[PDB]
Amino acid sequence: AMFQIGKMRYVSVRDFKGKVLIDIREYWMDPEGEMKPGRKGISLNPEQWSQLKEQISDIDDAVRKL
Amino acid sequence: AMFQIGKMRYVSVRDFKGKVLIDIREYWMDPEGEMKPGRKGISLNPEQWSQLKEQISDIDDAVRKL
Amino acid sequence: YGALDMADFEFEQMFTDALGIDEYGG
Repeated sequence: AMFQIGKMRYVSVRDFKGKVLIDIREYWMDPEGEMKPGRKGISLNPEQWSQLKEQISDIDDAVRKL
Repeated sequence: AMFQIGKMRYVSVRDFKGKVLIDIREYWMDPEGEMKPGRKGISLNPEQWSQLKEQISDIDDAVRKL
Repeated sequence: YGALDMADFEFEQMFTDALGIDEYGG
């Protein structure tokens, strides 16, 4: 699965080894026609996924404080 | 502005030159005792940040579907 | 495929780093 959160920024979500590969990274175009991640990005650990969502309320609040 | 979202992974919402950036990066402890931001991570702006939260309804579905 | 496969082999690089560390404890 490939979601999008911004221009040239897609979220890679697929089966990998023995876990769900959730990688949020910039997506560049392949010479052929596909798209793949670059360098700027971070993978969302299954455990981090929950913590991040829960911290969103505080994170978002900090954004409005700046 | 330092929100822990996992182990060695912290979301830092800092204003950079007049731009509130939600930098989701890793932090490794130096020999001194301070956590320094690693090279692996991504700086999301409020715009992409909003989309990320909105895309959760889609991403979470793929994560909850093992 | 040129970049597709290239930016795939390096997926496990962060998989065994970011996608594998929170389940280590807590």
